[PDB]
Amino acid sequence: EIPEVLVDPRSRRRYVRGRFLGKGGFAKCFEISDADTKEVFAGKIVPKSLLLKPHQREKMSMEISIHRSLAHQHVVGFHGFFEDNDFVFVVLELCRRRSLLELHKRRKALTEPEARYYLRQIVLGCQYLHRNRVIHRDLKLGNLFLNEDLEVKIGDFGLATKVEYDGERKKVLCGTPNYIAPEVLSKKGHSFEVDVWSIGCIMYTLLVGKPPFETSCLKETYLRIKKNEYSIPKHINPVAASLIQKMLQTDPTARPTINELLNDEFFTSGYIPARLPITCLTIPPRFSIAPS
Ligand SMILES: C=CCn1c(=O)c2cnc(Nc3ccc(N4CCN(C)CC4)cc3)nc2n1-c1cccc(C(C)(C)O)n1
Ligand SMILES: [Zn+2]
Repeated sequence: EIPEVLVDPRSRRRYVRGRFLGKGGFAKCFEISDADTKEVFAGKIVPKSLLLKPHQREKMSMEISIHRSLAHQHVVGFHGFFEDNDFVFVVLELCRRRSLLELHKRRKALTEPEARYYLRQIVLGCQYLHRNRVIHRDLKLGNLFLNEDLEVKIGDFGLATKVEYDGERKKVLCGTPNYIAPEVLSKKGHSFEVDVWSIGCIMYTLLVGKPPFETSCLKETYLRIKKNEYSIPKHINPVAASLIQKMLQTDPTARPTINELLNDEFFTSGYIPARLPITCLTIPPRFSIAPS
């Protein structure tokens, strides 16, 4: 049973357990608030009872050690971690506007400048991660959180990995990513190109309003990722569709690096709003010059 109040004995801090946010893996997420500073955060509470096997305990440590080394405007802030007899608690930045998945749920297909707006911040954050030699490996709508200003914050570093040397090919991804890259499925080894693939899939879902490889059978969805079986609707811009085609290639050595993306015609030749109206959560924005 999760405690009503959580206390860290090294930093001397008390966080009051509040609203249930979401359930991921073993973890339960609750909005927690510091007794003294009156600051609210997102709290990831994992039960030790489900961390008895050292393999699962090591995963949690790897996830924390990776997340704590990350400081960026487009990454979910890390404020700490602590533990007790039965639980592991992680203290992270709380984004009150939830995640792009909620936005996708209500809004489905988004306007082209809205996608250009978010994709820029998803890339900027991922650029930071790749500069620090971190592969997220599970980039999806549900872990791209939005703060009050609707700026993207990447979170959920459970499937993340640090690249220890030049040209390293990770042979094992223990876990199941949402936008799983073909090299993961075919077990040929993988590197940074798996994140560009996820970004390509995310781009498709924001512009089209459904995932590129969604089938009833997830195993038949995997067959499609392998065969490169997708079709971009013809109502989608030929510049945006050309970027999706670049990012969704079975050959990882052919996908643009996280650094070349902001320099694609899709970004450089299109309107990228400086900020989005909070109405865009509910209503599609028109982006007009003046109001009649
Ligand atoms: C702490 C675990 C990972 N995580 C974060 O780092 C994070 C940061 N901000 C947020 N914000 C947030 C706020 C509210 C809500 N909900 C409000 C209640 N609704 C019923 C559903 C949506 C939702 C989010 N939420 C955050 N996280 C979060 C919270 C719930 C579920 C999940 C997943 C599904 C990725 O495990 N992640
Ligand atoms: Zn394993």
